[PDB]
Amino acid sequence: VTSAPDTRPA
Amino acid sequence: VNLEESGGGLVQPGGSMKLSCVASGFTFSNYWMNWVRQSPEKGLEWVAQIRLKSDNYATHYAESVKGRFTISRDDSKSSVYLQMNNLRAEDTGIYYCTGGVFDYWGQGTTLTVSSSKTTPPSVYPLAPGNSMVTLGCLVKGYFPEPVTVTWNSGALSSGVHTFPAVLQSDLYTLSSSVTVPSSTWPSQTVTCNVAHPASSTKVDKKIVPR
Amino acid sequence: DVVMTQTPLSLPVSLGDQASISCRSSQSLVHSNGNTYLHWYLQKPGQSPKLLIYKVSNRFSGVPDRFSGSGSGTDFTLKISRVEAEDLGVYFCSQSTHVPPWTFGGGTKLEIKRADAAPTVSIFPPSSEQLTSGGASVVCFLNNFYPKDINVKWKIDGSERQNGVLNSWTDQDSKDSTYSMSSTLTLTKDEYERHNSYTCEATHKTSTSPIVKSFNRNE
Ligand SMILES: *[C@H]1O[C@H](CO)[C@H](O)[C@H](O)[C@H]1NC(C)=O
Repeated sequence: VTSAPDTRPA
Repeated sequence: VNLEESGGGLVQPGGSMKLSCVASGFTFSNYWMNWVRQSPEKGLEWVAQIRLKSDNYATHYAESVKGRFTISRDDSKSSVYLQMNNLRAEDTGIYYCTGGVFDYWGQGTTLTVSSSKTTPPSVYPLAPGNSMVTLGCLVKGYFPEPVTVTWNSGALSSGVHTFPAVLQSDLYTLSSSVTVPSSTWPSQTVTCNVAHPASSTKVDKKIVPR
Repeated sequence: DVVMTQTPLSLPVSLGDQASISCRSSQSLVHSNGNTYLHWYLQKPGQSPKLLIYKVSNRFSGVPDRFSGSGSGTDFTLKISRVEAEDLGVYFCSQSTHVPPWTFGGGTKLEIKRADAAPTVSIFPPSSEQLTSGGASVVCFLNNFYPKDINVKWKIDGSERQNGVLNSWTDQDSKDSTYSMSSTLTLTKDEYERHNSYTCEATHKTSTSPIVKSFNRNE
């Protein structure tokens, strides 16, 4: 419940 | 939920160590798993992360441990591992296994990196020279931390106080007290059990009258 | 790296009152998805941390209804209403938004304000086993007192001795919101066997008179 989705811009 | 760690103790500088963690009570295979260490100097510090099968077991490491530590997981054993090479003094601390960031925590195991030798404790009974009597155990001269103290193998707990260890002249000292009804002692025995995982030593000392 | 800052270092609250603990971040913790990944933990004495609140305000499993979290951006607060003694410990915040690394606050200790209590004092002479190794520790337990402030003097045959004294305090006890302390005077056997009377004197707010316990080698 504590994990956020990663953001990964090129 | 339970996570139980193993490994640790005293490691010489430059040496290696493998911590292990076994988990139960949550769907282990769908959680990112992590190691977090705790020290007076740095507080709580996230160390390493391993992700899922789906993620091809992607990993992240803290700057202070990258290239020396390897995290891995065994979904068939509900286990996570931390392999540590070229350990430094700064790696000393309590290591927790965790699920999520940070949903579930283990109980912690302690790692000390120093060029010292391991020294098991000397355990000394504290008996007195009312309706209650206070007894104790003095634990001297051990290294590294920690020791754990129980009384009557954990069967006495309500009247127990255990004091944090203090490091003097390169060796630790701590004490524990237990308070029980005076009618019941010595007729019903009272024993302190002192465990020192790092030296693989436990001492059981019955408190007998002087 | 997001820096997490926690205040106060220690918080005194009466049972049944409300406590508020603050957590600041060096940057806003709002994530692209609009969620805010700020979480609260409680580390009770001698235990590992346990998750209390996730994403600012959601109670985790088994968390009583007196815990609530609030805040936004860089400024967050945990409120513990109707405080119970079992709520004492170190409260941490952590952030999962800007990662790696996942980062933690430095912790806030919740101290329960209870009624003054005088220490129960017990003194213990050296064991025979310790004497055969050439050492001689006299141990004084000062149990179940409040507030934490206390002073211990050791006297040997009437004169105060400061060298060789090791003091150690427990964390607050959840059963009765008291503290306990151990004071140990370690001598060599050689010096111990040259003196007769060993006294620990505890001075605490609860009385202008010290609480004195004494052991005489003429046992
Ligand atoms: C992506 O955005 C999130 C916040 O939504 C985090 O800041 C993360 O660090 C970002 N990733 C990069 C490369 O900037």
